Amino acid sequence: HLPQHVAIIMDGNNRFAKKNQMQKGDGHREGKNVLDPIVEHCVKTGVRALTVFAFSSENWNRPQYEVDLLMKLLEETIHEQIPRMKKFNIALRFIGDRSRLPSHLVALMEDAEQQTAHHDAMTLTIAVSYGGMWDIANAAKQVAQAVSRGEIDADQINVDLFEKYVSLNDLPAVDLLIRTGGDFRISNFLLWQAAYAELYFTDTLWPEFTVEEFDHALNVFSGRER
Amino acid sequence: SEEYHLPQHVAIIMDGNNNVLDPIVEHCVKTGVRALTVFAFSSENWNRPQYEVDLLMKLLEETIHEQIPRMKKFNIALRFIGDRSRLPSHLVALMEDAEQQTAHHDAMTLTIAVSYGGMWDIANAAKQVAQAVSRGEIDADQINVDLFEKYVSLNDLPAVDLLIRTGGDFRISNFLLWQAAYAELYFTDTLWPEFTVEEFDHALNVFSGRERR
Ligand SMILES: Cc1cc(C)c(C#N)[nH]1
Ligand SMILES: [Ca+2]
Repeated sequence: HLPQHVAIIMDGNNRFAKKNQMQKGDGHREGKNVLDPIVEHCVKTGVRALTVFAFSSENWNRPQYEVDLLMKLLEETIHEQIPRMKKFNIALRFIGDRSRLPSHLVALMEDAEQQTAHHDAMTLTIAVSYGGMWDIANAAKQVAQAVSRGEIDADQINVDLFEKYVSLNDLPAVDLLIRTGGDFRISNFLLWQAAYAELYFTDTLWPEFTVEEFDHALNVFSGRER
Repeated sequence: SEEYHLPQHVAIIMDGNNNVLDPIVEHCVKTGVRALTVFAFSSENWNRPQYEVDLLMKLLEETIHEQIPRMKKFNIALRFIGDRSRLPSHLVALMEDAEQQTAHHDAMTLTIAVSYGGMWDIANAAKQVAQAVSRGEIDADQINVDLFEKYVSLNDLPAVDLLIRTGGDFRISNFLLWQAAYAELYFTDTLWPEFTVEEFDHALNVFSGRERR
């Protein structure tokens, strides 16, 4: 059995830049291109959802030049992906705190989501200015606003009600979470959504990650591979 | 790597079962680990047959009674997290006695997660925040990570910085989702009944960087 929803923490970009004696942020540039063969593998295999950790709540405290580079790379990625989403019938979504993002980038994100919302072969979600803690607290805020409008009785808040307010609630739960780069950490990613996820950790750095290893991780989840 | 700092708060998923804890608790006190949180009984464990649930309730009662004299001798604080509404009345009264007799103890904090789930914990926090909004204590617009985190269990203790999972599975099982958001993860094939203080110490040293995986 194939995982219904795969999530990826794409770590090891800066380490790849130092190892291959590359320029500043070249690992992020090489890293952005690794996603296309994996997205195509997902749609051809039948994976219904893929969620990638592109920019965390914590990444806002990285050196400002890295933040600027990541915003430019996200803008470039969205433009490049829109025709690919249309070609492969993939719905493109974004999760995260949009208040912290550049206004023009939010406009581009809105366009991409709107133009691909009717696509149904797979859902590709890019987590931008995202953190599991932010997501959970935002869901708590929306539940409390509903209490304030008199729509919900606070005494009736439970797991089943709360789950409707967390990001990607209309998608299946994350059943496989991959982390490249060699670190054994969830790093504030999909905390709620990945509550029961199987985990796949690898020393392979993100710009070196292949479809063969991604497929191996899928087969480790199924039981096809050891 | 000149300074080797041990984790301030260790959490353990005690898997592989289908007394080990006592020397691990003593090792935390010896090495300066401030808190140890262990996953005893999950939300998911209520879905097991009634005779199994009854046996688990007996084991929990036995364990609490046996631990109270140790908590007093070593001056350790004993706490419990999880949904108490589902538990028997005499067990809840026992949990209350143990936590009240030891609440002021400062050597370390031992927390036992009973009828616990990370999702339950988070939704419980959302409920209390919403109740504060309904009573006019706060406006819903003030709800952010900084306010919300106060309502998540164990927020007065350091964040979980090391999470050990015995039993060989590489998976998340609805245990300290919020609290272990940045924790280093230690996975081992060792089954919980066979887990040693030597291996527990190895995990502490993998965290500090004194030893490698
Ligand atoms: C945050 C987190 C990591 C793991 C392995 C768990 C559990 N259960 N929670
Ligand atoms: Ca208001």
